[PDB]
Amino acid sequence: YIDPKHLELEDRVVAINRVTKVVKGGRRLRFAALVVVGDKNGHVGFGTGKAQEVPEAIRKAIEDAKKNLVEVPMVGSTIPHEVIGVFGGGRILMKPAVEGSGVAAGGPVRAVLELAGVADITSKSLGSNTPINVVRATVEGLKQLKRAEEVAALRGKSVEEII
Amino acid sequence: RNQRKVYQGRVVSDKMDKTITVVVETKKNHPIYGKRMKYSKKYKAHDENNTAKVGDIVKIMETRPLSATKRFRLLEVVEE
Amino acid sequence: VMTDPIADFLTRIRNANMVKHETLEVPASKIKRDIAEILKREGFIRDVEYIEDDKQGVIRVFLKYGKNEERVITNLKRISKPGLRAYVKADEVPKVLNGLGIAIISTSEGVITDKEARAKNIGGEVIAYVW
Amino acid sequence: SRYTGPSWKVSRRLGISLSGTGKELARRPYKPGQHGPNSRGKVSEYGMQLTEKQKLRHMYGMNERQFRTLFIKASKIKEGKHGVNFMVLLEQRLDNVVYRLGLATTRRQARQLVNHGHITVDGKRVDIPSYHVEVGQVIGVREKSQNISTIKEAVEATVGRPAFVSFDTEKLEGSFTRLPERDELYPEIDEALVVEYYNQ
Amino acid sequence: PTINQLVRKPRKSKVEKSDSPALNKGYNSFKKTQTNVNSPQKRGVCTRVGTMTPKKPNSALRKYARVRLSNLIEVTAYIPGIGHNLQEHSVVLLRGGRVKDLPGVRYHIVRGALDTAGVNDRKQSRSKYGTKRP
Amino acid sequence: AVKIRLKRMGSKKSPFYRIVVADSRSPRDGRFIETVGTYNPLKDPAEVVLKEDLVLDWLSKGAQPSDTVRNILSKEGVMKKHHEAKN
RNA sequence: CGCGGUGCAUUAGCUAGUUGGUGAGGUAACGGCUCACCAAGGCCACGAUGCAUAGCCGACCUGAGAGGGUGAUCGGCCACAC
RNA sequence: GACGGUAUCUAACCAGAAAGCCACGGCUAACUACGUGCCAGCAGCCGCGGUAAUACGUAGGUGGCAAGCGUUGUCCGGAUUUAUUGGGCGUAAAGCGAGCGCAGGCGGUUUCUUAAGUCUGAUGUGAAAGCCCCCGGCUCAACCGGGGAGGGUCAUUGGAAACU
Ligand SMILES: CN[C@@H]1[C@H](O)[C@H](NC)[C@H]2O[C@@]3(O)C(=O)C[C@@H](C)O[C@H]3O[C@@H]2[C@H]1O
Ligand SMILES: [K+]
Ligand SMILES: [K+]
Ligand SMILES: [K+]
Ligand SMILES: [K+]
Ligand SMILES: [K+]
Ligand SMILES: [K+]
Ligand SMILES: [Mg+2]
Ligand SMILES: [Mg+2]
Ligand SMILES: [Mg+2]
Ligand SMILES: [Mg+2]
Ligand SMILES: [Mg+2]
Ligand SMILES: [Mg+2]
Ligand SMILES: [Mg+2]
Ligand SMILES: [Mg+2]
Ligand SMILES: [Mg+2]
Ligand SMILES: [Mg+2]
Ligand SMILES: [Mg+2]
Repeated sequence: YIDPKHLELEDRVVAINRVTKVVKGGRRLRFAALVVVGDKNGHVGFGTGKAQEVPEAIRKAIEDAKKNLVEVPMVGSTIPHEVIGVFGGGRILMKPAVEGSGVAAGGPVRAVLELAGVADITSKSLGSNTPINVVRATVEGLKQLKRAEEVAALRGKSVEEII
Repeated sequence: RNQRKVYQGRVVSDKMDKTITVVVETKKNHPIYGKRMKYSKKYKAHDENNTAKVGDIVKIMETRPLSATKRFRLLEVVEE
Repeated sequence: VMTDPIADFLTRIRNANMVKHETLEVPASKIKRDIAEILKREGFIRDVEYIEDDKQGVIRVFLKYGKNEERVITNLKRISKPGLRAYVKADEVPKVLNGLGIAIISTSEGVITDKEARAKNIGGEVIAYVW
Repeated sequence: SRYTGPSWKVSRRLGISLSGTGKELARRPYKPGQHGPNSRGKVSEYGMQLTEKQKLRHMYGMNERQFRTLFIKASKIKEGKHGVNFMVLLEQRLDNVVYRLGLATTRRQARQLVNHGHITVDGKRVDIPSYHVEVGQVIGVREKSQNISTIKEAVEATVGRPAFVSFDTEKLEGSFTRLPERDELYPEIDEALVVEYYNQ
Repeated sequence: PTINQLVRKPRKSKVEKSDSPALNKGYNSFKKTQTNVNSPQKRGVCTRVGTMTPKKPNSALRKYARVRLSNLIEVTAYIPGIGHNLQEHSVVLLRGGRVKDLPGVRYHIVRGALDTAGVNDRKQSRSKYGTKRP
Repeated sequence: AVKIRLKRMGSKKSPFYRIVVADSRSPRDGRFIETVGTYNPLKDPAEVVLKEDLVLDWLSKGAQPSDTVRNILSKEGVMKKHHEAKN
C-alpha cells in the first residue's frame, strides 16, 4: 500500500467517455473519466469516476487513482528490464531505453509512464487500444518489474554475483 | 595437389552396366524456420567392374565427365 | 507420449512453484541433474537431492520461498524444443532480464549458465530461461 | 529559404521570448491573430511536442530539412543525451557562435553578417551561416568590415557573454573554450519533447 | 501450426489489389495486348458527360464523365470543382481517387490539363482545380 | 596486354586517379586486376602514393605503363629500380 | 561440379540419343558431342514435365529486427544487333 | 587548355530586381465572418450541406513547409492483417464424422565411441564502388579522396564433446 498523502501528486485525464443508459423516457447520458495520478518520481495510479458532469467525473477518478497508487521500480531514467503486462485486450510490452531516448510510447501508456516519472523507455501495444485496458496492462507490467536488490535478497546472492 | 570432392552415399540403382546411382542424403536448415530438413542428392558414378550392389554404402570421388551424366568414380564399398 | 523430459521437468517446477509446494519429485537424468544443480547454486531452488531406485533414479527439489512466501522463481521457459532446436553462437548468448534471470545452456564445456558461457566465449544449445 | 516575417508574432506563438528579453511578450503575451486574446482549449501532446520543436528551430532560424539532418547527426553521437547533443550542435552553428560572441544583437543580424562575409573563421572568410564551429576556432570580424556602427554597437552593448565563450573586444575575436552546457543554454526548452517528436 | 507444419506448407500472404486498376495497365497497338505499366495519370476521351445521383445519405447531381482511356479501358470519372467545359469527344487526363458518394467512380478528372479548364473564380486551393494565380 | 594505367575518379572538374593494373581491353573505369597507387594532379606538387613492390612485380611480369604512369614511376624512382633489376 | 535466389498440382507423369556400355569419328579439350551396334535405362510428390512471368548480382528503398519490395544511374557477368 | 577569360579575387552602386504552395470538424498544428441552403459542392475514413455550416464558396486571420508546395501512381511501415522472432480454432473465421495406417515429423534411462549437426581457432576468399566507423579535401554541406569494419547457413584445416 502506498499512502497518497505526503506525495505531491499531479493528475492527467487520460480519456473521458460519454456512456449512455437507455431509459423509458430515452437516454441518460453520463461521463466516465479515466484519470492517472502520479508523483513523477516512482509512484502512479489510475482511477475511474462516473458522474453527470465532467468536473465531478474527473474528481471521482482522481480520488480513485489516489487510493490505487503503486510503486514502479526505476533504474536511472528507465525501467530495470523488459516486461509484458497483459490485462484483457490490453497487452503492452515495455523495454528499457538508452539515456535520453525519450518516452517511445503511445496513448495512455505515455500518461502512465510520464506521471510515474520514467523519462526514457520503449513500448508497444500489441493488444486492444481501449484506454482502461491498456492502462491496466501497463500497471500490471510495472508491478511485474523487479528490483535488482530484492532479486539478490531472494536468491541469497550479492548483486555483483547476480550480474 | 588439389583435392576433388568425395561423397559417402548409398547405391539405389545398379541396373546399368559400368555405373551406379548413389544418394548422399544430407540435411539442410529451412531458411525461414531453421529446422533441419532431409535432402537427398544422388549422383551417377562409374563402376569399373560392377562390384557395388543396390543398398550399399560407398564412397565416390568427383572426376572429369565420363558420360552425359557421369561425374564420379567409385572408390570403396563401405558396407553391403 | 513424453517427448521433452526437460520441458516436463521445467513445467513440473513451474506448477509446483505456482501452487507454492515445498518439494517436487521427477524421474532422474543427467541433464535434469545438471539443471537442478545450476538452479541450486544460482539460488533459485532451496535444495536438491537424489534417490537411487531400479528404473532411472529420482530427483527431489526443495523450492525456495523468500520472506512473506514470495516466489523466488518467477517462471521458466523451454527454449530449445524437439520440434525446433535452438543454438546460439558465443556472441549470441542471451541475457535474461538484463542478467537478473539466467539462461541454462549446454556446451562442449558442459551445461552452464549464460554468464559462464559468455565468460568462456563459447556458444551452445539454449536449454532454458529461468527468472 | 530564410524567414523574414515578424519576430514578435513568432515568439508569442511559441510562448517564449526568442530575443531573450521578453520585449515581444511584454504586451499581448499570447498567440497572434484575432483568436489570440480570448482563451482556447488545451493543446494536445502532439501540439506540445510541435511547439517545442518550433521553439528550437525558430530560436536558431533553421529550415525544417536542415533541422532534421542536424538532429540525425546529433543522434549519431554515442555519448551523452541526444537532446543535449543536438542543443550543443545548434549552438556550434556559426550564426549562434557570432550571436554568443555578441558581434550582433540578434541572431538574424549575426546570420546576415556571416552571409555577407563580414566574419572570418581562423582568418579565412566563411559565408556559410550553417558552418559548424569546432571548439577553439577563432571567429573574427573581417578587417575591412571591423569599422561598422552595427557591430561596434553590438559589441559595446553586449554586457554578458556565456561562460563557454571567450572573447576579446579590441581584436573583435572570440571562440568557444568548451562545449556549452544544458543549464548554460536555454533552460526553458525541453529537448526531450523534441527528441520524442522526431521519434514520431 | 507446428514448425513441421509450417515447413510443409509455409505461410502465404494475401495479395492486395489496386484501388485504381485502369491506371496500372498500358496498351500496345502492335501486339494489340495490354501492358502492365504503372502510370500516375492516363489520357482518355470523354465518351459521355452528365450527372449522377449520390448514394442514399447524400443528395446532389455529381458531375461525371464516361471516358475511354488510351489503354482502351472505359471508366467513369468525377469532375471536381464548380462548372466545367467538358463535352463528349473531349480529351481529358484522369488521376486516381475514389468517390464515396458514387458507386462506380474510381477516378478524378485533372482540372487545368488538356481540355479540362480551370475552375473559374477559384481563389483557394487553386493548384487543385487548376487555376492560375490572379 | 597488361597496363599499369590511370583510372579516373573524383568529380566533374576535380579529377583524381588510381594507378591500377588492368587488361588493356577493359574499360577505363571498368574491370581492373589490382590497384597499385593513386595520383592527384590538382596538387601543385602532384601527390602520389605507390605500392612499389607490387608495381615492380607487375613490371617484371610484363605490365606496360602508360605515358603518364611511366612519368610517375620515373619521378618515384621505381622505373630505375626495375631497370637495375633487369641489368 | 556442391550450394542459393519466382508462382501455378484447377499442371502427374516425362524421356527414345533418351539412360549407360563397346567401338569409331569429332573437338583446344572431357563428354551421346555425333554415328554403328549392345542392353533398357534415366528424371519424378525432396515437384519431373508443362504453363506464366523474369536478364542475374554488388547493390537500392523500407523495417527495431526478422523480413518485405526493387534490379534506374555506377561496377561485374550473360544475351542480343531488322 | 575544348572547358575559358570558366572557377575565383578585388573595387563601386542600390533594399533596391528576387515567395509561393497546402491546410485550419476529429484523426491533426491551425477560427471567425459573411454568400449558400441535402442546391452548389467537399471528402483519405468517420461524415459535412435541408435558411445562424469553424466540414461547401469567398474574405480576414492562423498552422505546416519552403523555391518549393499539394494530388495522383507504386514499395515498405504502421499490419501480431500469414504471428520463426510474433496470433489462433467451445460460443467471434477456424478440430477432418470416426478410425487403420505407408512415408514423413517427434521420441524413455544409461556406459563407451564417432564427430553429421552444434560451438570454437587459423588460413583463403566474399572485386571495385556503395552503406557504417575514423581521417583528410572542396569557404560549409552535398560531393570527393585515404584507411578500416561489415557482409557466407562459403572451402580447407585444428580443436571441444554437454545436446541432437
Ligand atoms: C403510471 N405513471 C407513469 C409511471 O409512474 C412510470 N414509472 C413506471 C413513470 O416513469 C417516468 O418517471 C420515467 O422515468 C419515464 C418517463 C417516460 O415517464 C415518467 O413518468 C411515468 C409515469 O407517467
Ligand atoms: K559412348
Ligand atoms: K537473335
Ligand atoms: K476538414
Ligand atoms: K508462431
Ligand atoms: K470432433
Ligand atoms: K560433431
Ligand atoms: Mg474498479
Ligand atoms: Mg533547400
Ligand atoms: Mg601541377
Ligand atoms: Mg523480358
Ligand atoms: Mg514491423
Ligand atoms: Mg487541433
Ligand atoms: Mg477542399
Ligand atoms: Mg471552408
Ligand atoms: Mg507484417
Ligand atoms: Mg454462428
Ligand atoms: Mg464459428
